[PDB]
Amino acid sequence: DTKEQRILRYVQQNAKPGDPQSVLEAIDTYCTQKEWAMNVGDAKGQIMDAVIREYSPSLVLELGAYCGYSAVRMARLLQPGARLLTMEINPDCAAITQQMLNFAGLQDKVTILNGASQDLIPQLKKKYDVDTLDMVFLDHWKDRYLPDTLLLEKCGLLRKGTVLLADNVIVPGTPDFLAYVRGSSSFECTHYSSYLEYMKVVDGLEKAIYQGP
Ligand SMILES: O=C(NCCCCc1cc2ccncc2s1)c1cc(-c2ccc(F)cc2)cc(O)c1O
Ligand SMILES: [Cl-]
Ligand SMILES: [Cl-]
Ligand SMILES: [Mg+2]
Repeated sequence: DTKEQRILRYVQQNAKPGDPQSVLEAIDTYCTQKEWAMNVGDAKGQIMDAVIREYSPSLVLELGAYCGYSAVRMARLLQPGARLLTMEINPDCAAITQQMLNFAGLQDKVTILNGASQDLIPQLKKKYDVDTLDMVFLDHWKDRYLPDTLLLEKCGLLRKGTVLLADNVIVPGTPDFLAYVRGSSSFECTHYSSYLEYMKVVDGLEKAIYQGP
């Protein structure tokens, strides 16, 4: 089996069904004690939580689900009726994410879209009945952060106040995205310095709030 399957099984055997906090703990324990994996982790997760609680978004888009750690993190804090759409290119990971959300009891809040962001973003309005997004979590290929931000704007999916929150802007890093949003009058940006998941290595989140054209 794969590392991702082992993380899912560990959750199934060491967390409580329907308890998202126990799911997060189990993943963080496994990834600390057994095998590193690219979940956002607890250090950066705490900053995500604070952001989610500040904005109480009704409709969140996530690029890059992986095993569902960030989707569980965000969905557990959503208000009733609020929704998360998460896009995952790897079908094995899409299936693990679905099972992770099922175990956590969050499946009614989250729709896991298996496919590439550059193919799926243009379908959001018509296919998934999206008007505009309240928040976007970027956690996919680091060289896609900038092109997908520009694609989101092109598609009319951003509104005044839409919050972009971007993982890994330091490690592995997303230099073009950071330079673009930080230099654009269409974004108000804040950096939240933290640590790479499960490591004593500096990383951070970028929050970039869209201001309109
Ligand atoms: O690559 C990372 N994350 C993206 C995986 C790409 C998955 C995709 C999902 C999807 C959905 C839709 N369209 C297209 C795509 S492409 C990543 C890597 C590290 C890291 C840090 C230090 C290391 F030494 C080694 C890895 C840490 C992280 O937190 C990451 O998130
Ligand atoms: Cl994650
Ligand atoms: Cl961590
Ligand atoms: Mg990441």
